[PDB]
Amino acid sequence: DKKKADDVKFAFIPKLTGVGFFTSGGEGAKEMGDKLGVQVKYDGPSEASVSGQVKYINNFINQNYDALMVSSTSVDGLSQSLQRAKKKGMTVLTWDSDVNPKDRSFYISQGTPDQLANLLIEMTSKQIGDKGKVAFFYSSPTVTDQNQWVTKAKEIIKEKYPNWEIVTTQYGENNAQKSLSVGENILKTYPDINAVICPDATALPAMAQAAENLKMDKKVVVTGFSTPNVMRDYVKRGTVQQFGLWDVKQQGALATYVANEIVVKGKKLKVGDSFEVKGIGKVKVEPNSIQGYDYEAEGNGIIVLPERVVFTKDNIDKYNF
Ligand SMILES: C[C@@]1(O)OC[C@H](O)C1(O)O
Ligand SMILES: [Cl-]
Repeated sequence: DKKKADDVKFAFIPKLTGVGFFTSGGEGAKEMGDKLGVQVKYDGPSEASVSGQVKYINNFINQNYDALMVSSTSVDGLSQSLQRAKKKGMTVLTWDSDVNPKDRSFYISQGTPDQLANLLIEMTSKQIGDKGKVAFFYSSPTVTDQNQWVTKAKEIIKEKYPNWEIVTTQYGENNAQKSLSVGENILKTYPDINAVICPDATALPAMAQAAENLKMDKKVVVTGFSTPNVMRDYVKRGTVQQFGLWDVKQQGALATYVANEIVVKGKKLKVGDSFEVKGIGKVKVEPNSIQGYDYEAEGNGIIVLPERVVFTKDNIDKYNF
């Protein structure tokens, strides 16, 4: 091995704290840290901003952390600080939301844009059919992950659902209050809207709540991505019939596991490599091209979760995160 477990520390950084998705991801990363005998600190800003993330990243670098695992608010905004981390000899991973691939080594991904876009579209089309007015409602027009998925989803919709119109795209800024206001405004301005597609953990519950507040629940289809602990009662009331995610606790755990392989065990992971992690399953390192990127380099790539999850009333109580 390259190191001893007790001498290392890893930083697990969310887009922001105080959102169930991120708390649960952090719990998974920390639990795996405990299982491996390595220290993992979960911390980040309380609002989603590039400058906030840069401040935390700089602090972790300056405290001589061995690895950073970040879900990014930006494609390029973290580049300078992540490059500084790499130069210091730190291992830089992303999870959830990627950065420019040259600025990290591995991205621990919940799925490709095609996988996730097809999920959003299929969950919607099962409920509204091939004709309707739809809106997209998510965090921000610049965040890496959601824009990768939505760009793909819009491409698929234009071709495969020519009788859908995307009437609007709105942003809730990872903020519950803003998201509720925006969601209510969608219903007030487009009272005949058929579905709102919400690939953001804050926008989706806000949209469900907006529908309930305005007595449009069960008239408008609301689907997207969020955590089951946040969505459970909306599903049981029937306001949301189905929505998607993936095991975010295992995602955080996988990030810690990979950091441990690299930093403690001294493994040199390459595209094409594969391994198994108990409680997660078999995973492999894929090229950056699976995300649409044009960059490849030795020891750089994407590790995708084996499965995603579609939650309905039939399985909502099978998941705790
Ligand atoms: C769950 C999600 O869609 O919302 C916040 C996360 O960063 C996410 O994965 O994009
Ligand atoms: Cl619905």
